[PDB]
Amino acid sequence: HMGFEGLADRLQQTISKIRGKGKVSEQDVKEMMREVRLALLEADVNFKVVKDFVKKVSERAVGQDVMKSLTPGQQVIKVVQEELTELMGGEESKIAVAKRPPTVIMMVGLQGAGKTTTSGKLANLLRKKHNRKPMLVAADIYRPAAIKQLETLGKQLDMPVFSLGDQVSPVEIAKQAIEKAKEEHYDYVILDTAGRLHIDHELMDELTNVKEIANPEEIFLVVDSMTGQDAVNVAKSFNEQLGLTGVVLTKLDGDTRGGAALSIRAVTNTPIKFAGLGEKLDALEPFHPERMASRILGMGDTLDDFLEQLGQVRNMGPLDELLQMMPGAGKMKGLKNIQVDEKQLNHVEAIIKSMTVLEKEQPDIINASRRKRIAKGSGTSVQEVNRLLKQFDEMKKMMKQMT
RNA sequence: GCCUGCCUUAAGUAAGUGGUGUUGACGUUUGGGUCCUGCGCAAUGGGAAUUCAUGAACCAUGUCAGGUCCGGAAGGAAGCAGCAUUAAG
Ligand SMILES: Nc1nc2c(ncn2[C@@H]2O[C@H](COP(=O)(O)OP(=O)(O)O)[C@@H](OP(=O)(O)OP(=O)(O)O)[C@H]2O)c(=O)[nH]1
Repeated sequence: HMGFEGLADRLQQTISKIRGKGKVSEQDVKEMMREVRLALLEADVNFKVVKDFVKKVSERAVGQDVMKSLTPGQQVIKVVQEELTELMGGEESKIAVAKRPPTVIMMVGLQGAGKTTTSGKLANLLRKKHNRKPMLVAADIYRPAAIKQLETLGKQLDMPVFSLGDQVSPVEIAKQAIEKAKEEHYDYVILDTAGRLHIDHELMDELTNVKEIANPEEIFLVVDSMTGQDAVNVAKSFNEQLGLTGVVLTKLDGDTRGGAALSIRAVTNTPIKFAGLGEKLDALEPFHPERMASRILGMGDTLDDFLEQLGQVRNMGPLDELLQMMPGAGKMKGLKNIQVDEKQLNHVEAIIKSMTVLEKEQPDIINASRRKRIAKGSGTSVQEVNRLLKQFDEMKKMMKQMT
């Protein structure tokens, strides 16, 4: 949904020049790449990653006109898209599933990254998308309000939150937590671990002790996307002093650059598994490097009863499959239209639910005063009613043309 | 010119056949209608005033899905299928 908006803005005007011109020249690719290189540098992408990326794209883009003279510029875009995709990890990296339940997932990171919130988001995702039965664990004893924060999120999910207070070691908390999860048949155990503002020795000593007693199948670093290269460095230090298997990037809804997301793989070899997209518990999505690459480049992929079904499936029934979300991402690339219904759509739905069942079955049976009364009940005098009838006639004509 | 025809014109006179009344307004006239035609009517039939179940988008029906507005809040609010829902079938 969210992220990278600033890099896109920059790239997409240089992309404009090449896409329109089918012809590929030595000077054209050089020029596009100079702009691409400046945009990646200003987005705080790792410096070595930039210089390697500009090299591999430019090499492929001048054998590509030799590759193909058909749709040549649209070929240059496909190379950039393919390299952006590899740069953010090849393909979706799915959650591990232990051979024997429970799967123990360790959440680590620095204070303020979003550990505690993301723990709750991941539990939520495991139950809704995968039909799992998770358990949250309170292993950060070093701040007050930390436990109560997790417990509060747990009460909104109806999921247990294991805690022994703040006078007991996190090694013991993790141990008992995992054994209760075995006895009571919980699929997943999510450990919310400690952390101050900066790494120290007595953070890593504790985290290695917890890994030891817990033998986790996944160790996720939760890291703030808006910190750019500082996030890449936090990743490097965690991956070296214990083992990371994954990364959760938080606060993409405030990250217009994307430096961290374009750099984590190449510097640490750790894959990005999820993105946080907001404060609520349901703002977590799997990281899909194709679709972000496509995003960055502006590249995509009974009349009354039918109206009621369209209103149900369009207003609150959003959620397509078979790459429907991928081709419809960003309003299907905007579609050259800057107007959304919103309250206009709400008024259209209110005008739609202004007629009887017979009027819904036969829309042409309404007399002039017959839907003058309906317009008085709806709020638009004749304008909304006649626009709705014109739209229904246009939809009928389109259905007759399609059939 | 009835010598034959005035038989159709002022009674009949009589053999043949089923009956029948006139002094009696009699009675052995047994069995049928005894107003057929207009006035005020009552067996009897045809459609009834009124009885029990169901029924108006606006358009008469109390809040009688909701959305807009007045309002940080609430109520008025297609009272749309359901409710009393009538006379209208
Ligand atoms: N917009 C957005 N926010 C996220 C996201 N993930 C986490 N946060 C926010 O970051 C802040 C830290 O979250 P925690 O859950 O406490 O992280 P921690 O355990 O690592 O300390 C929280 O709010 P906070 O403490 O109130 O933030 P602030 O007031 O310090 O700025 C949280 O709402 C995300 O994906 N999008």
